[PDB]
Amino acid sequence: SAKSRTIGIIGAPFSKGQPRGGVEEGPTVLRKAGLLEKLKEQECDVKDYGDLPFADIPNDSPFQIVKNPRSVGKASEQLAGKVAEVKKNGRISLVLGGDHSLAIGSISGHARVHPDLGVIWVDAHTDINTPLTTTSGNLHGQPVSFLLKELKGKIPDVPGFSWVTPCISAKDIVYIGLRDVDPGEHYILKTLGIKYFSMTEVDRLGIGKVMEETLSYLLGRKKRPIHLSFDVDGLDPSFTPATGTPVVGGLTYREGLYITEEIYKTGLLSGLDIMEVNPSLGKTPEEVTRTVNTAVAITLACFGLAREGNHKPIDYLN
Amino acid sequence: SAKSRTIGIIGAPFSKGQPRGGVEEGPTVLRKAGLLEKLKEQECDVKDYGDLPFADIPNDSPFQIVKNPRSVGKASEQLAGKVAEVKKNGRISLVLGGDHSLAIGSISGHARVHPDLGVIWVDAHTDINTPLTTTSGNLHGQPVSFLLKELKGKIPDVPGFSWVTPCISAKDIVYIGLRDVDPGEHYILKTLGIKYFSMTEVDRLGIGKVMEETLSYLLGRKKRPIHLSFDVDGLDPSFTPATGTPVVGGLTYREGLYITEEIYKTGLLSGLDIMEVNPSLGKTPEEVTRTVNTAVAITLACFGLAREGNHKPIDYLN
Amino acid sequence: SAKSRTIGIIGAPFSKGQPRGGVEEGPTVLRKAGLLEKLKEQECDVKDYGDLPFADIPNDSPFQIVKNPRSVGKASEQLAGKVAEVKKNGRISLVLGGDHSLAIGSISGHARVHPDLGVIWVDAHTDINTPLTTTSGNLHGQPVSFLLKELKGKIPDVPGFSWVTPCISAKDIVYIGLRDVDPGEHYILKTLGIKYFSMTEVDRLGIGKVMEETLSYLLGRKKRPIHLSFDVDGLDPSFTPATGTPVVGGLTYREGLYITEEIYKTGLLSGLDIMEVNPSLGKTPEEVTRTVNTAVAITLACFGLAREGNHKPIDYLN
Ligand SMILES: O=C(O)[C@@]12CCN[C@@H](CN1)[C@H]2CCC[B-](O)(O)O
Ligand SMILES: O=C(O)[C@@]12CCN[C@@H](CN1)[C@H]2CCC[B-](O)(O)O
Ligand SMILES: O=C(O)[C@@]12CCN[C@@H](CN1)[C@H]2CCC[B-](O)(O)O
Ligand SMILES: [Mn+2]
Ligand SMILES: [Mn+2]
Ligand SMILES: [Mn+2]
Ligand SMILES: [Mn+2]
Ligand SMILES: [Mn+2]
Ligand SMILES: [Mn+2]
Repeated sequence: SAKSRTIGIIGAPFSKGQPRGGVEEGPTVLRKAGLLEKLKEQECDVKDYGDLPFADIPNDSPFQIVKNPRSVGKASEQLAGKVAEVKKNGRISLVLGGDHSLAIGSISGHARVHPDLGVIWVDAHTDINTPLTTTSGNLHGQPVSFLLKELKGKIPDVPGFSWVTPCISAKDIVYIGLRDVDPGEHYILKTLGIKYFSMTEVDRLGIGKVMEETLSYLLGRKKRPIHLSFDVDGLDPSFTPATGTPVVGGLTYREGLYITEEIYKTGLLSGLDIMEVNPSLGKTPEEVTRTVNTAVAITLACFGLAREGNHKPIDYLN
Repeated sequence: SAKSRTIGIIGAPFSKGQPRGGVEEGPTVLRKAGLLEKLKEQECDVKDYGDLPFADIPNDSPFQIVKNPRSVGKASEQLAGKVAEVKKNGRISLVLGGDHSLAIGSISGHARVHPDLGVIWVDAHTDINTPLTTTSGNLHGQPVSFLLKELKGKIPDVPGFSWVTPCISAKDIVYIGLRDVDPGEHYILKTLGIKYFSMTEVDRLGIGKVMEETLSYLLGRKKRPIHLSFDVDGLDPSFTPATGTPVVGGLTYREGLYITEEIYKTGLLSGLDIMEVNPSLGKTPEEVTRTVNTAVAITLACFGLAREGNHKPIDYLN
Repeated sequence: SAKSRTIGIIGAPFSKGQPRGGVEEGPTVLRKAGLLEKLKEQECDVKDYGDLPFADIPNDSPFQIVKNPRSVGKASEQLAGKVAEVKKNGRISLVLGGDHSLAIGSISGHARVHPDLGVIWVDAHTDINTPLTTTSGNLHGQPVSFLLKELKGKIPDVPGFSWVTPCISAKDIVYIGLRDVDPGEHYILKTLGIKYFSMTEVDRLGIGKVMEETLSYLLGRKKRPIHLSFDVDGLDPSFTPATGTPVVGGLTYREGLYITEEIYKTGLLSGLDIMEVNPSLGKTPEEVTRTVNTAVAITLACFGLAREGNHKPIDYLN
């Protein structure tokens, strides 16, 4: 199969990056929906690297207000090694989350093989709080801070994060779908000059112009690998309700498919994160199926599935 | 009244073009919503040509996998004669469906009077499967193939389709709202070079630019009659749920109204089809009423109803 | 604090401008939602002037078909005095409605202090029916007619409105979200050449271009105070269902936030109306909460709440 359709599946059943239980069941419900089989039906070379075993760390004391540091740190350390392994074998790493703190591991691991990578962060939130700016102490709203080179010296010695080496610069990340940014996070965003397309920007320009500008900002000089970190809460709760931090007025089902269809077309998708799917937070079983089916569709569009249609290189009329 | 508001209503109670019963009740529920009365209030010259009597054909054996061949062929032959009769009487033919296989008859009948006509196909699907490329065998997903001049020789001698003569070229049809295109259908779409606006194009350009490009492509060279074949499944299941083949991430209620308002504005709407309203496939009676009201509003916008308002040619301030 | 964040809240519990009871509870439920507390958390200087006493006007027989003329007239006259008082204190007037007939008073009072003001009218309706063009006789669909200079000699001597002097020219008002315009209203809108952005224009251009054009049309020649008269029915009934006159295919939550975010950014918002919130017209208790939460979120965006985020002028990393 083609470079853009060669995949390495990594299940990441991890929840300790946030307090709401159930997000660890995210790979399980995505697998049950037949994601792996649906990718194979779409001419993909799928290798399953299995679901990562995250060992329970007893006496995991908090770093100030920051909850479960050793658990989050080790989970990302394990994921970093696994992403790097998948990348070394010439496959697009597909991380099935699990909470977004795992993006520390997913982006770090990918950067060990592809240091020149560009990040497209589709989320309602920036996840750029430092262990000092954070008000919740939930590490799922902190992964970008640990990854940015400009925030070196601003990140204190947090237990379980000694292995982390900042791999991405402020100029190498683009946000799409922002609508709930903390004051500390908004300060970082402005002072570091990070490129972002909040809901205000999406409303102003349209998803067409947003994607045009996103890809031109990262690829303009020359072709480079693309790491798409997709948080399902980036999409509106009418499409993805079964998530931990849902915010109204999000990206539509159509806009989400548009972002992913555009990234596939470049043939540069190198790393992918499908995060914050929480099957225990659906108000009805239909809300759960709706979130999962939306997340499956988002993933299928990243690896070829086009709304205009798809066809094998054969004569259907002969 | 004006040419753009002179209508000839044709009731098409037919379901044998697909296996889901209830789509034949479409004209009855559309009439019960007060469609004819609502049009007359909108300064329209409305003439009811009645509901076409489609006689049940016994021992109608399928051609390979193609279900009910004689029944579909006869229903479209009856509609072809009726549309032509309406068109000769200087009226805009309004076909109330019924499944989309009737479009063979509606377009063939319209083409007998106006051979220079252009087709605007609003649907989630292409309906361009040939009797050989089809996997389901349902003729409602096959009308474009029978009508296209480029597909002559690929269409075998299907019983009851001997009257069918290809009336339109690949260059005379524009699709709007595509999101579920079969591999065989996508092959035909690309190799014939048919102009299309799938949900990806709608998201990229916006419905404003989609309509600007659609009308410029078909009416650019010279003013030609417009045939609008509107499948209710073209619109999102949140607005048209009581339909046979619903597909997520559809055209909004607004976009649907904008397509129809822009077509009215040209003063070239010559043929209209309101297809796939199945009043027995709505989960609740509210879902049934929602589909019918959306279908009614779409039809009203085709014959003058503007969201900015409407006024009679009199002084309201006197 | 900032001029764009200095607020003077005016509770206008008035319903006699329409026949549906409960709209008088609009300032009560908006307060209960924590509007004042939320505004104060957004660095706003908030002064509460309380709910205006609308002393009963019994034996208020109709003027032709026009219902409750003296009650509407006096409620607007009293509101005008209070808006003018709030304006003289150097605060942005925030009128918590109540039905839209109160806009007669809100705009008149604001114009006494700032006669150079421009109006942004966010509604599904024009509310430009004269007491002679109105078919319902409900004064909530007549405020703009009493305010427009060009309609002088066209407004009959309605009891309770002798105090009214037209304060805005046809060229100083912009409509956003129109989809239910009466024939009499459409005649007025087109003959006076009033700038409007009906749902057709919003679909054609996108909310980005709509706001760019709206603000250029009003502030282009010279900078002047902006009066935002926001009817909650301007937004789709999927966001604001607890309202008197709901119309399908409305402005999205995102579009409403975009309009209000763009108005704040000018730093020229001087008058604001949050109208037609009716807590007694919710099909379920959730529909009531949804409307009030949408109305609160719209108001927060008018005074600084940005989706991209907000931060205090302090070093968040130190
Ligand atoms: O915990 C925090 O720092 C929060 C608190 C307020 N709401 C959000 C912004 N900052 C939340 C993060 C959500 C993480 B994620 O994008 O869902 O993965
Ligand atoms: O039967 C077929 O050929 C199908 C099968 C898969 N889903 C659709 C695309 N091709 C269906 C057509 C629906 C017809 B109509 O647009 O609803 O009128
Ligand atoms: O009463 C009238 O004149 C109406 C009648 C038909 N529907 C509307 C347009 N004209 C209604 C006004 C709604 C007022 B308001 O924007 O909700 O404040
Ligand atoms: Mn996230
Ligand atoms: Mn998030
Ligand atoms: Mn169809
Ligand atoms: Mn269809
Ligand atoms: Mn109003
Ligand atoms: Mn209104």
